[PDB]
Amino acid sequence: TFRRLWPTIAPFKAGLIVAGVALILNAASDTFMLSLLKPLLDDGFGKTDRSVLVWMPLVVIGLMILRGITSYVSSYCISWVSGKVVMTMRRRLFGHMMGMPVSFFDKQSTGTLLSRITYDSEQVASSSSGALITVVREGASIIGLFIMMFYYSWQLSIILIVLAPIVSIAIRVVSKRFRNISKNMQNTMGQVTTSAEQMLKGHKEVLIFGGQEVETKRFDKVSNRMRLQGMKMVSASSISDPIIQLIASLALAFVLYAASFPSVMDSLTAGTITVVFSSMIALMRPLKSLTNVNAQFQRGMAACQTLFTILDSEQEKDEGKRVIERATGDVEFRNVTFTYPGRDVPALRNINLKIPAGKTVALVGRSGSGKSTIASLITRFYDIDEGEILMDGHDLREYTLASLRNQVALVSQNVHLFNDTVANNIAYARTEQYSREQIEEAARMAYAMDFINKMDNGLDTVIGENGVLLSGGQRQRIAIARALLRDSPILILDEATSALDTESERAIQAALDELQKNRTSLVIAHRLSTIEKADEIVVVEDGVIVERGTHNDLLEHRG
Amino acid sequence: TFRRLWPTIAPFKAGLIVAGVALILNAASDTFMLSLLKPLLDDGFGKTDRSVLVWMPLVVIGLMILRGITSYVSSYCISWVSGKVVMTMRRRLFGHMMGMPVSFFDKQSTGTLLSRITYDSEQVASSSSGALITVVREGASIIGLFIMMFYYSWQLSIILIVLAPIVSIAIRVVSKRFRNISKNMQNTMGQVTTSAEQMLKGHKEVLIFGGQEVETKRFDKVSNRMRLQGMKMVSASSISDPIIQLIASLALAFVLYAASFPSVMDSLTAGTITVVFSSMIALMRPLKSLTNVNAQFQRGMAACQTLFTILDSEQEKDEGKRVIERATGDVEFRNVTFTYPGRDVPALRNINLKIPAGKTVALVGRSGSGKSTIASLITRFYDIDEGEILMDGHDLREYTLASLRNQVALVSQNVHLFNDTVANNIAYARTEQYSREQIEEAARMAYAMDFINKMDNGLDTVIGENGVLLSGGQRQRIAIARALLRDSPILILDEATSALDTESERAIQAALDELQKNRTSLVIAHRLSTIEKADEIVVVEDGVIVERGTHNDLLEHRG
Repeated sequence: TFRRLWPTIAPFKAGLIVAGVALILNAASDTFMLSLLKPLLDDGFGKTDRSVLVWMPLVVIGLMILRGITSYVSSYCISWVSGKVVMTMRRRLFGHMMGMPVSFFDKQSTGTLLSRITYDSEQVASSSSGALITVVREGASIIGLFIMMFYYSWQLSIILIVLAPIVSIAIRVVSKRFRNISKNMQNTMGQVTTSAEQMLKGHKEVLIFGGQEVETKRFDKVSNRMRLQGMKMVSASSISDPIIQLIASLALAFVLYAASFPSVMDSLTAGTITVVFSSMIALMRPLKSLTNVNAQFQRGMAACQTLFTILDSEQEKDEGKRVIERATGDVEFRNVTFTYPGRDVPALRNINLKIPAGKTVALVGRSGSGKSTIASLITRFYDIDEGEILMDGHDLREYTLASLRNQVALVSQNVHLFNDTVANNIAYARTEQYSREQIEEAARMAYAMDFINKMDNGLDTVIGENGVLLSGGQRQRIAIARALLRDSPILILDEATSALDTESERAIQAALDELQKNRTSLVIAHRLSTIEKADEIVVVEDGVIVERGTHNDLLEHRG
Repeated sequence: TFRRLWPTIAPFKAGLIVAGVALILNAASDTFMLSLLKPLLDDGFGKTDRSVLVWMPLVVIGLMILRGITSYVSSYCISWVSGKVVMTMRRRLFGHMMGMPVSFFDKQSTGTLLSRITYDSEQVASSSSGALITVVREGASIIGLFIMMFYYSWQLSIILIVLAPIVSIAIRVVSKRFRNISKNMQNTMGQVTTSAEQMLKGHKEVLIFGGQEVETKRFDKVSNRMRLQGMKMVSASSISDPIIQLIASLALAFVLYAASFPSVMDSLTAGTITVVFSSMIALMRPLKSLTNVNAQFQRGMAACQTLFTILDSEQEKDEGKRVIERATGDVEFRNVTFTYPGRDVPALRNINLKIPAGKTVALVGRSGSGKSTIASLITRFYDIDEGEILMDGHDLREYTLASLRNQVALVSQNVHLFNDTVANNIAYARTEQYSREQIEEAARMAYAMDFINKMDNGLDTVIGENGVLLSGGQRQRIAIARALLRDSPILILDEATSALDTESERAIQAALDELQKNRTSLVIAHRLSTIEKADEIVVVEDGVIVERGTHNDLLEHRG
């Protein structure tokens, strides 16, 4: 559809104006070097022996150099525009693809968003610039060749002028029919594609009931209608072209029949008719692509709408005003009722959970009904429907988002590490605020000094590209060292650690002893020792607090 | 890298030797339709004549009819070899790909499995058949046009054949340099795509930190590098074209200077010189492709080499011959030593564990070591390293794989449903052995009658993905109904989720109680009522049996 896109190319228009003087030159050079077909035959190899046959070959050489150099300039400057738009679109999306809440990143898409940064944004300028190369370097060949016709042989050019709309709407209708057939058949191809994934995700339960022979018997019928539909796909694709040339041949027939009548004879020399009937052979490529511009200018921008919607899809709400510096004060929950987006069950009911300042609450129960969510409302990953989450006597909504998240530090075995150095992975963000010395002492206080110094460079190894690929407990330890460097006043540990820890449980426990000597800890917990050590165990499941009592009374219910 | 695919393509030779004569004809028809230029510019508009102008258009149609319907035949009858060789690869793979053990599916190759059936296989005949299209058509166009030039003008055709290798090797070397550049540029683009994926995947941690201006800056830098390497992509791609046309223009000047170098030359009429030159403007299309045949045919079979490897990978071993009808006898684990495939850390220690006849033994402890693992070896998913597993006085190596897994019916929350109808979903691979009345009895006995009837078509409805869709508890119901349909003596059952139940758990426990009144059961325990309703308990965690005693002594450990 007609669109805007233009502010994103406006400062990069000096490369597009050069694409208005380097692609017209391309058609001008493949036309003028088709205009040399009349001196070469009429005068060169006809009337005269030579002395125009020696002027011409240098002029061809020069004419192709003119094509080639300006073809390179065209394909370079159009690509410069397409690169400083693809770059400008990827960056603007990525700046908008980090302000959106966690709601959109889960559920809605997992890997599509790399398609909408790598593939879909590549196709914005790979099929809209291809629709601007075509509309000039083959959209000017039409004008140049028609000017050739009018200049050389005007009298038969009128009939081909009447002819072009006819050939044009013929291309349009056959292309429309082919597009219709392919568009109907591709979805049915996709269904039989999903059949294989059904049979291949479930190697278990296809193998546990001995259904291999039956599944092959059915996949026979699936492959058959996979291939019989691609048959009609390729047949419809390859029946258009022959029809296209057939109609174009029907022209070379009409103009040739017109060339039989005496009226036109005596007005065409040896070179003129050749320039003409060569120009026609040439007209069949540009036209074929000029009427297909709306098949690329549309499809490219039709795909571009997907990334133009996420660009305007609303970010995560930031109406906060107060920049909390440090919140060692009490954490409180007040009638906190919340539902996950795209669901219906109220995950949390009316809940009150007064955390003491510096004491750790243990959240027992693996049913996962309001368990994992309870920290998410603190981090504001998912927002709050009803209630009030008091931090230092104000709701989280009042505080600024950045300051809020600065206070809390999510520490879990499944902490995702980055492509940087280990030292800056620890001191990620505010790299000027924290020196290397403080990072090293934090690694000491985390019992993580070993895992950093064990490596070759030690201080600044690459952690990204599986330089060490630290294990789950080790990533837990690097996350602790992150927290100790940050001194995050409120901690939330998921504590998904369930694998055996060869004194990395001792490391973890001494670590959280440091983390919870001061600073709060709303810890989802599995390790029963720390749970018993928790000062106020609060098992919370089924949307409500099951109990607010320590392990002296946790044996009630599951225990 | 030479063929081999010939056995799989051989019986569909009728389409190949029809496409071969429907492409040599296609080349010869163009060739003959340029040859026709000489009558039109030597006999028609040279010496005055109209008789050679009335039949001309007619022999341009019929020649164009010949191209058109010959191109259609070639594109169809070559798609009939490229259809029955992409299909014959998919069937043979998927019939072999259900043979390889579940070890290969999990964490060795999981998401690429669909690609090597859908994507890769199509590129084994979409670019190796392109060789046959562009080594017969455009490979015979060269021969036809050279024959034309010999028939018309030997004097410059000899030097044309002298230069043809020069243009050809020039194209080869320039394309080689382009390919070499593009390989490294592709590598860089992929690496930076992974860098972006790192940022996006960790959005939870990339929010809980302070502020995303640092990561926006890094993304700006690496997007700049993407664009700066796309610059080199396009530059290498667009130096090739102008270089090829420039060299060919060197010949479009060498022969033209030879046309004036001796007094012998210039004896070529307007028709002959037009036929020759035009023939040359033409040769510049087939050559560009004949020199790049190995660029596609070796980018063809090379992918088919991967498909040949996955075709020739070792399917799961079956050597036993005892076709057990029913595992009534007790089953024993005896000092089983085994580790997960792809990994070398041992998972199972020497364990002596017997299943009593018609009774159940449960597994406790969420360490994940030897509970989901030990559930697999009874079904012979991963074979033992050492330590015989005994069923009814025999061993796993002794039994037939199909008969061995016939016994074990697996019930789990993560059970996957085939996209067939429910009547064959329950009785899958057993359609002839069961009557429909039996599945209605099985549905009401399993208490799945509610889920069956609540659907619109109900008894005969569709159930899988791309169907009516179901929830996890209903998946447990369809699985217990699956098991209840006759043979399930050695029950392996998940019971690992403990999802909330709206009296569903009463139905699950009652149905599995009916199924366990006879028939043995190994249950991973999450619901402790079944632990209480257990003949024996063997808490398995930290890689070994910890206590093979009932719930009277289980509370000594975690509980």
